[PDB]
Amino acid sequence: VPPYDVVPSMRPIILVGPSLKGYEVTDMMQKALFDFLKHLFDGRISITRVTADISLARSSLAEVQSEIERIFELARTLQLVALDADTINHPAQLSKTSLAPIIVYIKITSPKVLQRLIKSRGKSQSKHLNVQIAASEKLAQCPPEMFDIILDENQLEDACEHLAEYLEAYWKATHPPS
Amino acid sequence: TKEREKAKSRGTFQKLREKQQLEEDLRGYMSWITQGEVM
Amino acid sequence: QGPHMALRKEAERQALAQLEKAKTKPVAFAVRTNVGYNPSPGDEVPVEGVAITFEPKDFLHIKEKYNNDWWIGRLVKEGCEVGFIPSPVKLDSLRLLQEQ
Amino acid sequence: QKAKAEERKRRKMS
Repeated sequence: VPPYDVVPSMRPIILVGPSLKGYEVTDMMQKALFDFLKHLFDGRISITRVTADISLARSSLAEVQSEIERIFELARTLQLVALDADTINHPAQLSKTSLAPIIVYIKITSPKVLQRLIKSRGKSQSKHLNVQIAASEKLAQCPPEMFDIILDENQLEDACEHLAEYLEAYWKATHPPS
Repeated sequence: TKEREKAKSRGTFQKLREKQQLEEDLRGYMSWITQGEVM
Repeated sequence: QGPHMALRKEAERQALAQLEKAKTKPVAFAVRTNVGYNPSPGDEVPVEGVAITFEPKDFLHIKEKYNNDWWIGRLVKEGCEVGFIPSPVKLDSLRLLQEQ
Repeated sequence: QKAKAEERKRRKMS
């Protein structure tokens, strides 16, 4: 058992947990959150779009590790890293690599509102009713203290008052004054 | 108060608490879309 | 005594100057801790007083490597400065001295 | 909204 594990110097920010990604419901809720952190922390963030499944160390080892080492490059200049990962739907899905990303957990406080969200997306997402509520339940079955940042706020500004201030408390933790 | 606290126990704290919490949340579902569809 | 204090006290100030000259150095590599540790009086600490402590699942932005038994780096926490990080072979040395 | 808003404060402050 090694006591120290080579992690990046600035942890990559990940947004997840509303429900299963790969849908019009969960992704378009997160796409509003990537827009807020783009211009609020402009010049001190690196926001990327993730394609290959990084829960593997499908894709081979080389195509994933060359993207993991790109996250290793984005920790060298001591700035924020943000990931648009499209298959991450579990806390322990990213527990075996050497990244340890920031688990921002979007919390839908009421499970009945999700399937009302589902019937607002037309009949395309109305064919995918109970399949989204599975990992919407399983992430709600996971303990909230295992996560990092919890967002239970319906309005934009109240989910974003936590989403800006927590990492601003995290930036001053990483960076000391002169 | 007497005409309330009889029927206030029945169904009227469970009808108004939810539909003002789901009202925030129905807008709490649509506001992440409309800031993610434009920019 | 007097012949033992000529070299032991000139090593504490020389390791203190290396400790002051590494706070402005950029962060090389950060580690994830698995166990807990606090500084003790007999840990062969180079500058007695400026060592840092970590519990299980903490983060250490290591600046540089002082020797084979102590690293130099800071705790990821508001206001915390640099400090003496015990190396994994120093963490290998401390447990076997608890048996011998 | 008194038993909710300051419970959003009890999470952030710790």
